[PDB]
Amino acid sequence: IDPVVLQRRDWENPGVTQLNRLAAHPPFASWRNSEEARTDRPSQQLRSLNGEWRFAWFPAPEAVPESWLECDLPEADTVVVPSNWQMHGYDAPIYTNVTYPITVNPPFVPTENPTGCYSLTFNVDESWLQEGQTRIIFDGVNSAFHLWCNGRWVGYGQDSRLPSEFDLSAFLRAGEN
Amino acid sequence: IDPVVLQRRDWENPGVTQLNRLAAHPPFASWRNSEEARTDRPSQQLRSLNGEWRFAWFPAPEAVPESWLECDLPEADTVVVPSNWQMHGYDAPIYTNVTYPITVNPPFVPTENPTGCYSLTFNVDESWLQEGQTRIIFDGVNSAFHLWCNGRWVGYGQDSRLPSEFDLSAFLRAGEN
Ligand SMILES: [Mg+2]
Ligand SMILES: [Mg+2]
Repeated sequence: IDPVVLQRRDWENPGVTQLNRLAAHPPFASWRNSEEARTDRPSQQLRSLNGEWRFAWFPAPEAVPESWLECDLPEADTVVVPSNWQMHGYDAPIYTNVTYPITVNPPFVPTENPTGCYSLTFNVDESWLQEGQTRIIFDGVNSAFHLWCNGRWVGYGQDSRLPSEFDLSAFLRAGEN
Repeated sequence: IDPVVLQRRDWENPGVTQLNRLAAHPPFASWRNSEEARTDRPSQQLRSLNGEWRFAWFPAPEAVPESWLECDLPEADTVVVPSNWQMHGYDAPIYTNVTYPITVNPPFVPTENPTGCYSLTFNVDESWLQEGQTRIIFDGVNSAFHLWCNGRWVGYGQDSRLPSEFDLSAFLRAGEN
């Protein structure tokens, strides 16, 4: 995968902690019924994309083949999301206390940078696209990520412990995405 | 010019105020003689690049031809630097008090964005490149700029009223640059 994304190396620049990320806010559900809001019941406007996803491990972002942007890699596995890929055995989890698990050379990280390629094919109803705004919410991604929707680059996010949100309204189509 | 530079539009993103810019610091001259430092005499290690530069005006960054990176544009004039290009008559200076001179739509600016293409051919001695670090210092560039050296992209800067500095050690060659 290329070109601006690999050349710009946003994950080695503390001046770039996000690209195209929406403003942070308190928890939303966008109820269209007041009584459902009052009683804190599920909202039709808030969908979980949790469940079975496609996943492939790579030793570095340079190793990621371009075709992955367009379609599923045959060598990928089907895995549960949310998950830490170390818990599925793709590489080792590391326990260190104080000493960084990487060479201390800010803002640089090792060239061998384990890379998790997650993908999902899913439906979007036309009602969601005729009007209004459809965003995706990643509550936790460790430690940084680039996002594509239907082959098009959407954005980038950092901070493993807060939600990253991106407007997908111009990226989605009715049916399979 | 292209591809990552025009695609990223760093001049319409308050999250990117510089790329590859060096840390700010008090005025340096790197004297190699202490008596010279004491008397505040000129330093052979601090060279002015003020004087005659080549300049061309464009209505937008998109209209800048790729060739300008590699070689001088025949249509470019020879102008004095430092200068404001309005004072040379290339476009009009604007006096507004409170109301912004552009449509208030942060972080966006008009697609018609007057662009000043400056170039300089200059000598660097081998003594400068065999040892140590050679930086360029721009004390004031209004309002934002990309920098190339011998065709290769160096970095980007904002804030019109403070110096932007860049390491050219790896971009320069002995003789003409
Ligand atoms: Mg970064
Ligand atoms: Mg900017």
